[PDB]
Amino acid sequence: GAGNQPGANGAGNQPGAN
Amino acid sequence: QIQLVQSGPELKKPGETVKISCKASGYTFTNYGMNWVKQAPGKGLKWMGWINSNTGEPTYAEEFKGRFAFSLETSASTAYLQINNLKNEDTATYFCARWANCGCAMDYWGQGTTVTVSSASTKGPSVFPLAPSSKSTSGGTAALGCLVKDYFPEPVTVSWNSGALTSGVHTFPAVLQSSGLYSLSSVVTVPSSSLGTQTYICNVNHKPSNTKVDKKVEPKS
Amino acid sequence: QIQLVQSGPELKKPGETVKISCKASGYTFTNYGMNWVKQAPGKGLKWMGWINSNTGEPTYAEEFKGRFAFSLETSASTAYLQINNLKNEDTATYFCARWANCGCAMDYWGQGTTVTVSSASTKGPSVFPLAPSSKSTSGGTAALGCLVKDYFPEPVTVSWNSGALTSGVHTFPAVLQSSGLYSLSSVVTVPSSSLGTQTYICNVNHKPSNTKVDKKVEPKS
Amino acid sequence: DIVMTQSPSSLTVTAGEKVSMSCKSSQSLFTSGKQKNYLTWYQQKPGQPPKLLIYWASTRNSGLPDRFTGSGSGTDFTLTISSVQAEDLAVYYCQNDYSYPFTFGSGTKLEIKRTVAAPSVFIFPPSDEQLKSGTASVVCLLNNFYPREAKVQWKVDNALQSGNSQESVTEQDSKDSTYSLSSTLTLSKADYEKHKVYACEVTHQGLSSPVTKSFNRGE
Amino acid sequence: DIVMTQSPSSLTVTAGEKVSMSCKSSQSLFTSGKQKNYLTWYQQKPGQPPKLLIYWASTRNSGLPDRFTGSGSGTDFTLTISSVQAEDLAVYYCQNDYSYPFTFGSGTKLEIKRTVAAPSVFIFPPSDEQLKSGTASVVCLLNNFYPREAKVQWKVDNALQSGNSQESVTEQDSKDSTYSLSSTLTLSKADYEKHKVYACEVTHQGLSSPVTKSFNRGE
Repeated sequence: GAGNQPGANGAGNQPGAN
Repeated sequence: QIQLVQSGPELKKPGETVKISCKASGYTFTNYGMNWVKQAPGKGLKWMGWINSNTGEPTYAEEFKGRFAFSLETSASTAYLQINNLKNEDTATYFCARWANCGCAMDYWGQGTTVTVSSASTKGPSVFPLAPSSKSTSGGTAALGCLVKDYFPEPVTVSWNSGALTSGVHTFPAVLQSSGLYSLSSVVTVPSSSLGTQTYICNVNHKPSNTKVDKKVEPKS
Repeated sequence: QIQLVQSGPELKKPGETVKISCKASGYTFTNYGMNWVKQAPGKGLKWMGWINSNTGEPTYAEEFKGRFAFSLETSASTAYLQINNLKNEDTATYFCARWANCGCAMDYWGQGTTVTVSSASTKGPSVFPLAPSSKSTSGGTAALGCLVKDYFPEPVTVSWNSGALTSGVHTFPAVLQSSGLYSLSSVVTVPSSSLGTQTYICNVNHKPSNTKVDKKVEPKS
Repeated sequence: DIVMTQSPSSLTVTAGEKVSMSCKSSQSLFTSGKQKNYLTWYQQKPGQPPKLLIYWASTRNSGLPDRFTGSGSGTDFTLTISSVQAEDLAVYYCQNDYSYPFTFGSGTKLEIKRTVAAPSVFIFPPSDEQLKSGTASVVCLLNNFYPREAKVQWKVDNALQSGNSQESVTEQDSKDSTYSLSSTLTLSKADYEKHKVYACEVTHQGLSSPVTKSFNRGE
Repeated sequence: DIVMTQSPSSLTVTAGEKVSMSCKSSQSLFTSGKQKNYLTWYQQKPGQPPKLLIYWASTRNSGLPDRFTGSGSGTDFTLTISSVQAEDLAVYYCQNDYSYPFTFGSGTKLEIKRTVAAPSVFIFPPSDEQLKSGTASVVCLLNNFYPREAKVQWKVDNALQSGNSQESVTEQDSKDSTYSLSSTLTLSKADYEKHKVYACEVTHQGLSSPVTKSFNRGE
């Protein structure tokens, strides 16, 4: 449930784990 | 349920501060972020920004950096919009809308808080009954109504018999008269034989002036 | 290309505001987030935070909440770092660095913006030629140079023959003299037979004082 | 940042016709990872917040009838209603949900055309509670007519006014796609008591000859 | 949150030796889902931004020669250069990339030791443009020597100074691993005109007996 990240879930906009 | 219930309307003089609440209920509050959307009167939708309900940190669009503030009370499931140093540009209707489970649309929306910025101060409305039709109409449809004259600012809430009578009602758009104030009329069509022995109450609520008026519209020819 | 090009150096009095730009080019800007790294003079690296180029959301480390701001202009592929209420702690070199395609390292880096916080104001540099005299050793060893005295703050950019002459150049670290100002010297070794009939221009640039000086270093004997 | 150019401005259709409306974005909204477009269609029925219709450019929302269908990919997108009902009149907004800022479009307004309906006309005497004040206003009411265009002339002692008149026209009805109009004539109490005819004359598409409803002051 | 304790601070090696350096984290950096360590090694050559060397604790970057190798797992990690070259002198930083905040280490500085190089000595008269001002400063230059330690004494009329002198020493060179030094003697114009010898005396490991370069004022 990724409602607190909108938009395109890029890898370079979502670092670490995860 | 899943309801975003938003605060009441505000009239504020320019340069002041307004703070709108959006109380959420029915979902895990810290898992869906909160959007704010401005709608100017008669105009389209404008995305103001979004606050992360998990980290607390806001994200504003470029037209809203600096004077606008997003905040949260997670312990009461409530989002806040604070507009500092009010201008006449800021007179609008403001919506909160939570980001959907996908993170790709705005799932649920508040009802909207209307904020009017004006140097003028509040005038209560005058409620006068529109007397059921003296002249006999061809069929048995008899029109009656209620008139809400000389108020400021928008909005007013009119209903009939505390919300019982709903069909046949036309609440009209408030037209702006030359005094600077607003005037409005609400008409309802009923059967002719039901006039007399069945009361008709017109319920007007003006929220910036604390004016709740109930008015019996009784026939007179 | 794939280049992060960052703004020029800044001198600011304490308590003021500085805003550094980082213009990205050569890749889809909205798919890689932007990091900011502070490096104090002579010290190590410190991770300040990162802004999500896709959602707009900044993330600051605990040592940088409150005075520091990350922002974006997506239509020009530029990230901004704004430091408000400058202190002498804030005198550093600041880097922007995009998160790599994995999301596990910082791929590409800006050149670095040096920000000096000081109550003093700018002094332009004095550029004096270090004479290619008759001190030439065995055969074609001849030293010449350029002296950059009495300036504040760091940095200065010196080059030789507008960037043509590159090898044999030692630009020295600026040593701080007792007057409070900096002085620096840049020497280049050339062949002795090439002194005369081949001109040597020393190109000094001090960006906080708007001082671009070209200086012919001509042999004296 | 992304411009959501939506088209047309307004569009007027008979109930049952097929309706297409376009939303074109200045960048692609296709991700290549999830293999779907981040575009959303919303409905704002008048006096309400926007209602979510379609997410992921094609997937209709939980509850929505099947006549609303979204197509298109990358740049050009299209919302289609296959048979418009009388309650579908609203404004339709597309939203970029691909990248910050999550911008909206200008919106397409949907208006219904129907057959001619002549207005039913009612005239109202001013209330005595208003007559306790210095002003007195008389209203005329046109109920359930099509089209919007209508002509109201007030006649006091068979002499037609030019000031004092305000019309207000309702939104188009969610059940029968008609309009309603209120013309209000605002006088002083003294100039109201000087005359006694107080007529309202209506010219409309549905009326073969114009229609006067009147009350002379008193019973 | 995570503390990146890096070791040693500096280490000095001959060109061609094998070099190991340690980075130890206060929490584990292994994810257990994607089955890889989130640790990164960066190189900061002097005067430059950091260059990415190794991500995922072992994967070298696109372009990097194979002598840089990263090992370790979970808590203890290790960067290894198998044959240091003269351009590898830099400061090497490890970074936590597992969880916020993505903290760095204190860095390991890598310095080259080489054979003895004696300095070449150059003396410069003060420029006439400077002599139009109130100050006059003479510089002495030591070029391309090893080791760093060198002794410069100024002798004006065979009388050795104690103030007025500033040395500046360059970074170690990426081609030949040597150093350069500039000693600057700053006088007033009047104290410059009172004397005429202006000598520079250099003591260094590469010189069997010390070396004086001089110019007498005028000639």
